[PDB]
Amino acid sequence: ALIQSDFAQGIRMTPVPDCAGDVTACRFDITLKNAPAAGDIIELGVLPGNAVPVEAILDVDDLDTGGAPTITLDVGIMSGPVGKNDPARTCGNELFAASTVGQAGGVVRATASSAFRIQKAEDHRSVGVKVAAGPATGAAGKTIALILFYVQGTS
Amino acid sequence: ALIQSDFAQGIRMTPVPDCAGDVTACRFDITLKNAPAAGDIIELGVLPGNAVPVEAILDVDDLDTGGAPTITLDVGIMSGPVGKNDPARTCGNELFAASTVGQAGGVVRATASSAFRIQKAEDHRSVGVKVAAGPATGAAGKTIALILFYVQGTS
Amino acid sequence: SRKRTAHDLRKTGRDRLGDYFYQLTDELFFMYLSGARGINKDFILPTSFTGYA
Amino acid sequence: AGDRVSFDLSVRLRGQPTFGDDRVEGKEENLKFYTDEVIIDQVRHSVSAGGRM
Amino acid sequence: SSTVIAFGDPKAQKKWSSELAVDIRKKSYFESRFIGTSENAVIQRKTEVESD
Repeated sequence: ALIQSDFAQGIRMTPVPDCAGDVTACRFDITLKNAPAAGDIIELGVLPGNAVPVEAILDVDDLDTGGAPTITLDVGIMSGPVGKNDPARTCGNELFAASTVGQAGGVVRATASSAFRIQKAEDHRSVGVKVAAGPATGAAGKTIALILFYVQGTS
Repeated sequence: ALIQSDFAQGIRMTPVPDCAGDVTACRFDITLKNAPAAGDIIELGVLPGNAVPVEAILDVDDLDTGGAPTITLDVGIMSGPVGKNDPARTCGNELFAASTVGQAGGVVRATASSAFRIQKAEDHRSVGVKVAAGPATGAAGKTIALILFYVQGTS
Repeated sequence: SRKRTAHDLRKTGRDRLGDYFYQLTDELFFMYLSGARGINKDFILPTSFTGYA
Repeated sequence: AGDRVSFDLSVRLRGQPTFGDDRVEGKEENLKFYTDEVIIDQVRHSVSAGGRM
Repeated sequence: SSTVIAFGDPKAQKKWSSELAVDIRKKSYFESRFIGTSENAVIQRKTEVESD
């Protein structure tokens, strides 16, 4: 059950550096209104091509209100092309590995050793959030943001 | 005792911004053929002239093998010209003050107040990690990486 | 078949046939002089071919 | 040539325009195309006028 | 972003060369210097059975 963002549908384009080595960042955000659930592949934003993420930042709100929340969010690089509403598409746990910031909110920075070792590809890939653990009753109309720093033309 | 990465010999060049205030980052990395040992000065990256560091993630693999690991890495602006291949080089700890990363493959950001305040010189300088304290018994071929968000044309 | 290919199959067919007959004359001379067809695998004439006419 | 035709359909550029004198050297809208395949094979028939009688 | 056509996309136009590389004929050994009329020729051509 994909919750396809604005950036994936193409209704909001992602920047590309005009030079190699320039760090380009954009706010991949959603205002999801149906509330998260188990196994919702949330496709926030897209690596714009021959780009390797170099710093990843989440800016989730309090996405699970209650005692001892069990929510988890592991962003990753999705398999298929950009903007193809296929439920069969899968999302790995490369960039993040089960962040717990959805429990209370706040901001988390990349900590996995695979965050900066993403290999480039010639066609756009999409970065997607999967809520791998079904949280307690979660507030609807809550925002999720993944601010990526990606650099193009790496070696 | 010098480990010249591809980014220092000139095999792989480093990006330099074409503007002022435009941040730039490149993943300076090594494939350590040998195992780290005390006194090694791993010349990994070069900081181009008229540029100052602004933020620096140091990302290394698991450099220990046994329990109670004690490997410590410090990162500084090495004095000599780029790619000199001379043991007389000094190195330093301007960027990282004997970071505890390396005991477990992880990600550390510049937590020191001296990494962000570095003067600029019109000639290229090499950024190189040094293994200050010898590693605990056991090591293997692992990749030390250090992305370096530097900006040119400050004041 | 000729539509599916850019080449002109008639011209290349004629050229390959001329090639083949040149090679066949050479083959046939060596087979008659040597007295046996042998085992050569690049020869046009099949095994057990013992003369024509 | 022949045996195939592959034509493309271009999706319309939907994207929030940039108002009020910002910079647009980065946010460059990318063209996307969808394709299909047309394969051709001949169809022939033969009418026959009768004999001279 | 930036437009990319990518390698595997079936829009990658492919051009077919019109030149036919050919297996070169092996030089026949029994050329005109052998097949000759009259006695002094390893392969004697019989002038009969061309006319008549």
